[PDB]
Amino acid sequence: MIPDDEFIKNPSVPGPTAMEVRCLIMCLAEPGKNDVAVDVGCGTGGVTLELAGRVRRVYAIDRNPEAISTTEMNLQRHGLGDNVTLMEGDAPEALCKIPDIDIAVVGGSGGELQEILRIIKDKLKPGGRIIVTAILLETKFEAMECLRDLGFDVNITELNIARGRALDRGTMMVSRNPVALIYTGV
Amino acid sequence: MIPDDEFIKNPSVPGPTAMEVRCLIMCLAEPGKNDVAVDVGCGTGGVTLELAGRVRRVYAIDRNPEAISTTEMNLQRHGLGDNVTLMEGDAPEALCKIPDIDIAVVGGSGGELQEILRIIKDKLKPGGRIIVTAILLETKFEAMECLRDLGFDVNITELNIARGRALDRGTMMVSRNPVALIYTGV
Amino acid sequence: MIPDDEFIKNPSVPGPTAMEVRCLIMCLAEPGKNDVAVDVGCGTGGVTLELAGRVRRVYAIDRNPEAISTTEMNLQRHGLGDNVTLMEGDAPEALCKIPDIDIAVVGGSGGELQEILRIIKDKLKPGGRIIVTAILLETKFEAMECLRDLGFDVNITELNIARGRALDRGTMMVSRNPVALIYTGV
Amino acid sequence: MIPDDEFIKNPSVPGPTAMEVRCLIMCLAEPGKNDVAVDVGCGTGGVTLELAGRVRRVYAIDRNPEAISTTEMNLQRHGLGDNVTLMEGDAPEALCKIPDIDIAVVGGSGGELQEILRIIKDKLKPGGRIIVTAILLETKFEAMECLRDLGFDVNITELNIARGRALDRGTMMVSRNPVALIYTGV
Repeated sequence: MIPDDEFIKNPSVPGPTAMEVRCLIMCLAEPGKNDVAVDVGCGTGGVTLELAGRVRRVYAIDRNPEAISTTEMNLQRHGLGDNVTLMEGDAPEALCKIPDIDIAVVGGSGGELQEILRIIKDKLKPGGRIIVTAILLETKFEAMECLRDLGFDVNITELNIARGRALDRGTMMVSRNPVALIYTGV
Repeated sequence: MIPDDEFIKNPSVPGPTAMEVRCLIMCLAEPGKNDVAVDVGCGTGGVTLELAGRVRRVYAIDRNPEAISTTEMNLQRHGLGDNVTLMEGDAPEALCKIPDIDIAVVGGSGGELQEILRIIKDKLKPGGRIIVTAILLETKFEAMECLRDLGFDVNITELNIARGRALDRGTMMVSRNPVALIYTGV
Repeated sequence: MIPDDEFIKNPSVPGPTAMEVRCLIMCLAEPGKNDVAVDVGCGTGGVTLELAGRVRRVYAIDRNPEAISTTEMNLQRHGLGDNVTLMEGDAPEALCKIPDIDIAVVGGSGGELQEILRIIKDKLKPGGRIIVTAILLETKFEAMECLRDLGFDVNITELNIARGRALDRGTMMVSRNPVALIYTGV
Repeated sequence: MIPDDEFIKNPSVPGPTAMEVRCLIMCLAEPGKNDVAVDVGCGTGGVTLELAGRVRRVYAIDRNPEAISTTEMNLQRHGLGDNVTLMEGDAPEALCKIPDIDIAVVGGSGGELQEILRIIKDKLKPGGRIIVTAILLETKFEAMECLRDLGFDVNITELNIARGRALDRGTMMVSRNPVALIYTGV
């Protein structure tokens, strides 16, 4: 999989999602070659890149123009993007213009999490999966609550990752901020 | 991916490796359909199962007969194993009888880690990858050291995973023991 | 400090709080010899024992009779308890019958967290401290929210602890479930 | 206890040790008012400050002059230091010039960990305690090994701490790098 260091970064754009998290998102999503996926809040394009090479169509959404731009660049550098529809603008509006989906990954909730999830529920193909990426303590709670209130069986996994950094004196373990994945049953 | 609960367990056999770890091993291994892989210390068969459905040939090794047996069962229950060669007996001896490999995953080091790694280095095809699973503090150190002394560029990632358990009162987070992955460059 | 293994346990009573957590609670509480403290949901008595030997008076509350019982026992085995008032029954009622407090530690929220916190706010002596122990994801959120809505400056710290277990083959790290401490400014 | 933010920091000097770690070091050390303690690799002075206000004498050692300097400053700002002997220079040499000790905390091993521990073993008063702070993977291993080879019963505890950071959108959990504490029996 593409490591964090091989991504094009931008100051106003957060990400990429740590590779270890992207790895788990892919496993929970269970991407099929005929699946249609949406990535709400694509940021640097980490999740978009991985999905792109595994499903039929990927719709990448973000309010931040810089994010659409960075995702666009990372897509090209790795020769993907032919099956990716980039969409700038407000998440709720953009989601209304999209076909039904098999996989929905919601990163930057952008405050409108509850609305985004309701909309996503109305477009979810049977057997579809929703995966919410949470950095804020409130998102972990809000996501769990919404998904349960929309009738899904909800689960949550928190990851704490430490990678070794080679120093002269030795290998020191460097932490990544904890990331929680709230996901609905398959 | 196959979740931990859908595996056939045995008392004298450890595992399965937590799904989140198996997920990362697969990502680091970058399994190609024409790759030959070896799984030293296959245990319950977690890694063997995942590799089986993605590479050309998998050689699963373990000293413990119960492990070969459990791996065998889990393979059957999921309709895999046609491309898996099970091998009971001492790791170093078994490795000498195997073709050259593209991917090597070393779980249960079984004390002979240093020797196993040397042997694996002599059979690694160019561009091959080695991934060592460490539970013991000594294995983390020893693996790092050996691989470096064998001339590889070594990395290490520690994972701390917590999964939510639905209780009546609410969702409590339950921890998994930390697991470290020591891996060589691609 | 008293280690987890030197506590008398009971089936229906959770605890003791991991020593590493009890250690941080004591540090955040800043127990003075003339302070009056309340321990809501005392469980096995871990926090009660530590406070007992450092403040003037400790009021230990729990609905579960077994818990009051276990706390009672652990208090005796360590020769403390002269300055501890045990109180069985519903937390909100019991809190109404107690003097004003300098330190309040709330363990087993027992569903009535919001009410317990309001009450505790009305009895808090100036410069007092509140520390909420959270195991459930909802308690972390609810505590943060209540305390903020009651006008306190709120903080949160999550601890993930692993202790080494000496095995014949080596030292394996064993995890404790994550525990969060939500506390108000001093 | 003194929070991380109330310390004077310096570029070339690492620390302060996270408060949650300092809290546990104090608990493992069990500082008595008549104890003599040594802090090898005092850095910003975190451990030195805490020990200062609890034992009879504290000998703070560090090769880095800037560290001695920073510790000196933090001591003053909190009105401590009357019972602290600062010592610049190479750890092994400095330790030879100190009285026997009750408590020894070794932070910045500075490569000479093995020698430092040997020396410390020869000056440890009966019932004395040694606590080694490890950031590097190699130190965790080396400390465990040395202390065992010097005849102590060794233990290890790894802490992963996350603190909440109030943002407008909510409270995001921010991680601290993992820290291991290797300590000998009391």
